[PDB]
Amino acid sequence: GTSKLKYVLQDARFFLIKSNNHENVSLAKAKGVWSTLPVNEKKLNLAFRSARSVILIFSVRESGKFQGFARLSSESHHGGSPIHWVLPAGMSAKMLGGVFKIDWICRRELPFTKSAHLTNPWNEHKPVKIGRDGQEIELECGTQLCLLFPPDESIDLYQVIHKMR
DNA sequence: CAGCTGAGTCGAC
DNA sequence: CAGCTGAGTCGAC
DNA sequence: CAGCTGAGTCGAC
Repeated sequence: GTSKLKYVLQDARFFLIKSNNHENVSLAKAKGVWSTLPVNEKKLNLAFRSARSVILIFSVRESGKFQGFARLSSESHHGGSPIHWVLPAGMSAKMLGGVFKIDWICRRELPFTKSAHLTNPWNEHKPVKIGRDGQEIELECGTQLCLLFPPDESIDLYQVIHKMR
């Protein structure tokens, strides 16, 4: 039943996350962490402090797909275990220094062809697949996008819901 | 001294 | 059975 | 997050 997913998404804020490669998204799924560029990092830290849930919807550049979505469980933190990100040309470790903890809600993929009917009113009513890293998605649009994902049987939402209450 | 730059897709060609 | 698909840049948005 | 960018002359063409 979608009621427990809908619970997590109530009053949430939604952000498109773009990755230059697949490897860092697979690493994010294995380790439950994410790092982003500094302007987006500050925006996510601010959203985490005020929003009931901050939802990151992942899409690898030029893949034509979303690869899943996750909920922020902490602000970004520096120091400790350095994440062995695969750095594309022009990307540095210091560029991505802050590490967010995230809890995956769905790790299954959704191709753009199945979201062709969803438009984001916070991006000129363009299709939700249109956007740069950190593009905010309006509440209703982001909710419907997350509900389009097939259910992920490898996900138990207990830990997420427990830390929310 | 401060702002930019470094994780957009699409169609034409 | 045979053809396609898998190593284009650019500007609009 | 850090480095760059924003007060060179000259000769070939």
